[PDB]
Amino acid sequence: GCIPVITTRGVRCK
Amino acid sequence: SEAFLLFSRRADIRRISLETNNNNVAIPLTGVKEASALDFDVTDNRIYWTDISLKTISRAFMNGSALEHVVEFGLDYPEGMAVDWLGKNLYWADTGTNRIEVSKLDGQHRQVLVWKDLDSPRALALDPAEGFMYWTEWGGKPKIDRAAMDGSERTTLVPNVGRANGLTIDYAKRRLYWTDLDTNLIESSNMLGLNREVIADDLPHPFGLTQYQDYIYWTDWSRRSIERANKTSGQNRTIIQGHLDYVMDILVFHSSRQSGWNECASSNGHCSHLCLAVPVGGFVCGCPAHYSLNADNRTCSAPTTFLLFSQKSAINRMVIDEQQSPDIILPIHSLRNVRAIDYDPLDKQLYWIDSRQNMIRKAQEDGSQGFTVVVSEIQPYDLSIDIYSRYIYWTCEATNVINVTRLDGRSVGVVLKGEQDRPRAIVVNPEKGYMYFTNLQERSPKIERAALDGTEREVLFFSGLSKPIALALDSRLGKLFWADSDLRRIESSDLSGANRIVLEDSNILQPVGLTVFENWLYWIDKQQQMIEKIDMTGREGRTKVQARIAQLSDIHAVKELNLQEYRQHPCAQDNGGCSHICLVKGDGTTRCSCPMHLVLLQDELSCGEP
Ligand SMILES: *[C@@H]1O[C@H](CO)[C@@H](O[C@@H]2O[C@H](CO)[C@@H](O[C@@H]3O[C@H](CO[C@H]4O[C@H](CO)[C@@H](O)[C@H](O[C@H]5O[C@H](CO)[C@@H](O)[C@H](O)[C@@H]5O)[C@@H]4O)[C@@H](O)[C@H](O[C@H]4O[C@H](CO)[C@@H](O)[C@H](O)[C@@H]4O)[C@@H]3O)[C@H](O)[C@H]2NC(C)=O)[C@H](O)[C@H]1NC(C)=O
Ligand SMILES: *[C@@H]1O[C@H](CO)[C@@H](O[C@@H]2O[C@H](CO)[C@@H](O)[C@H](O)[C@H]2NC(C)=O)[C@H](O[C@@H]2O[C@@H](C)[C@@H](O)[C@@H](O)[C@@H]2O)[C@H]1NC(C)=O
Ligand SMILES: *[C@@H]1O[C@H](CO[C@@H]2O[C@@H](C)[C@@H](O)[C@@H](O)[C@@H]2O)[C@@H](O[C@@H]2O[C@H](CO)[C@@H](O)[C@H](O)[C@H]2NC(C)=O)[C@H](O)[C@H]1NC(C)=O
Ligand SMILES: *[C@@H]1O[C@H](CO)[C@@H](O)[C@H](O)[C@H]1NC(C)=O
Ligand SMILES: *[C@@H]1O[C@H](CO)[C@@H](O)[C@H](O)[C@H]1NC(C)=O
Ligand SMILES: [Ca+2]
Ligand SMILES: [Ca+2]
Ligand SMILES: [Ca+2]
Repeated sequence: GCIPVITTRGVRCK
Repeated sequence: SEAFLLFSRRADIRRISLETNNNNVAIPLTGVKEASALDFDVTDNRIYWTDISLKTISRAFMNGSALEHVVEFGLDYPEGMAVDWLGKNLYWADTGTNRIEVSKLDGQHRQVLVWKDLDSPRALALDPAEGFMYWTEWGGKPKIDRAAMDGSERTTLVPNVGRANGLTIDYAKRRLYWTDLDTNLIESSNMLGLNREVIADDLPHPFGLTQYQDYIYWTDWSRRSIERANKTSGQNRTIIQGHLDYVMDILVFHSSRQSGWNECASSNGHCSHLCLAVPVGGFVCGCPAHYSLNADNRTCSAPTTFLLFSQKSAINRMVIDEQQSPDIILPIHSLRNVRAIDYDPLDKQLYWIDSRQNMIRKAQEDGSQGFTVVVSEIQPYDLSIDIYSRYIYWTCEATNVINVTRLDGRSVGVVLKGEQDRPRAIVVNPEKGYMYFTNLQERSPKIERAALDGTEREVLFFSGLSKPIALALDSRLGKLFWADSDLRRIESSDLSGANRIVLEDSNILQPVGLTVFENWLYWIDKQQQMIEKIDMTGREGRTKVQARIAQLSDIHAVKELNLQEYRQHPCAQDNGGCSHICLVKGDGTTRCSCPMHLVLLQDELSCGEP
């Protein structure tokens, strides 16, 4: 399942 | 007027009472997949939330009634959003589109406020009583930015900061708060970004933030908590709730967070469309995207001269101005496979072929008045509107005919049929009484001309073609244009077929459409995913217009119709008295003709059966 990930451009499912 | 804490988690928006110990309840929402960003309107107790997965913004009352989608199109990652409770406006930020937009709280009059040099705008806070908005920018060089609530005088407030979230204003004390997801701090400053203070440095993963009274509230993703502490000292800590992993946002539902006044609150500034708070002067009047503010600074005017380009499931509009206004998606529903578009400048209506439905549809730019002009062995391939006689000339891939239908759907008839004919692309020239089309016969592609009744049919070009799939023309210059998707080039010639010349054949991957705007020729490169233009005068160079546009399908320029010039056409007045087809001859006079299944009567105006 997805877990939110903080990226350089925002929060993304990964 | 009880104080409530609202938090978003997974697909729910849940409620914690800040005054009564005995209160945890979920807001009764339907159809939400990922509740992210929260705000509310103190005026009517409506709550607003964005959906990262649905790519929508929505609103409802706290009791779950009047669920409404206010923003549906043009969102990728709407991670920021805030209600302007004085001007009754909805602001949001999208980190995918790199845009900060505004609209009325019901979604009307959508406009783009910040779009340039914007990298991942995420957390948005509004101060309509002062006319400033604040936001955090992520990306290569994260910063906290400030601007007026009309987008003007954008400036960087706090340059040395990591990715900041939960930007919150303490309105009573005039202080900004935020979490830093890189330094794992909760910081505070004044409205100018000075007097910076670390409020809490011992938190392992602070993400969300808000402020109420003398306390700040945060969420910790490592501690799976909503916690609260003194906004000044950072002490007096208490855990509001635990075992809440991945809380996207927290919000204080209380009138103290939405107070004050501005000119928009008392009178909306009398603006027709948008009243936006500004620091000096109080307010300015705004307009929907691509509209013009009139000389009265109160009323707006829609664009009359623009560029339309379509994708498989979208039709976009852009203008050519010098503030470089951004392209927008038209809020048109039920688009499945748009393969060709046109526009009627008289009634200001958009037309397109959807080849998933095998229909010609028409709507207004707001998506209203959806009408099916052609429906079911019907396979429309391309279309071109005769704006004077109010007809669509369109090609049919199944029956291999050129069919004519009026804009209201009544069938005129077929003007071209043929055993080995494969008529695909088409442009009408009602000014001179001719049409131009491509004949994609296997092993012999052709570009052909005929009168608008099928007579006077001649092959203009039969060599140096592989897949001529797009056609454009300009009657004033007397020039015809086409793009060859296999030869990867764009050509032109006189409408007579003389002076064939290659306009562009370098660094083109797959041209699938083209259009003419005054002295500029635009085309779309589907494989290269860009729009390009060339100055046909040769003065200015080949310019990249926009890139990273997927599934490109068509492009079409619209110039404002000159009504005096329009009514000078003889076939614009009662079709010149003709029952079916009004034609222009070299004498400038009018003659009437018929579709292939009728014959002209001795009335020299009316068509009848054989
Ligand atoms: C959250 O945490 C904050 C910070 O710790 C708490 O606020 C502090 O509360 C204490 C206790 O009440 C205050 O101490 C008192 O201060 C007054 C006056 O202090 C002056 O100088 C301070 C130092 O620079 C300054 O911070 C003060 O500023 C406050 O007040 C002004 C005036 O309106 C206001 O504009 C500001 O925004 C600040 O709010 C102020 O200028 C001092 O006179 C007090 O002495 C009295 O009390 C003692 C003991 O009770 C008694 O012995 C004396 O005889 C006298 O009667 C006392 O020292 C401290 O100033 C506060 N600091 C701030 C920054 O506000 C807050 O209470 C916490 N919230 C909770 C617990 O909910
Ligand atoms: C709408 O806002 C405009 C802002 O530019 C005003 O135009 C400016 O008006 C000045 C006079 O106050 C004039 O000197 C400037 O040249 C002009 N600015 C431009 C053209 O960029 C305009 O103000 C009106 O000006 C005239 C036309 C009268 O109608 C006055 O009664 C107005 O104040 C604003 N129009 C409004 C508020 O109706
Ligand atoms: C909120 O906390 C303040 C501060 O608490 C003090 O400092 C902390 C670091 C911690 O060590 C606490 O145990 C301390 O008491 C409270 O204000 C203090 O109250 C005590 C109690 O008499 C007093 O001796 C101190 O002088 C106060 N300090 C200040 C700066 O005013 C305050 O009472 C707490 N609020 C509530 C509602 O409990
Ligand atoms: C919900 O709130 C609205 C707004 O006040 C109100 O009209 C309605 O009666 C309430 N109850 C239900 C069941 O919708
Ligand atoms: C032309 O279109 C009309 C409806 O627009 C249709 O009834 C007619 O059969 C078509 N002719 C063909 C496909 O040859
Ligand atoms: Ca907040
Ligand atoms: Ca066309
Ligand atoms: Ca076109």
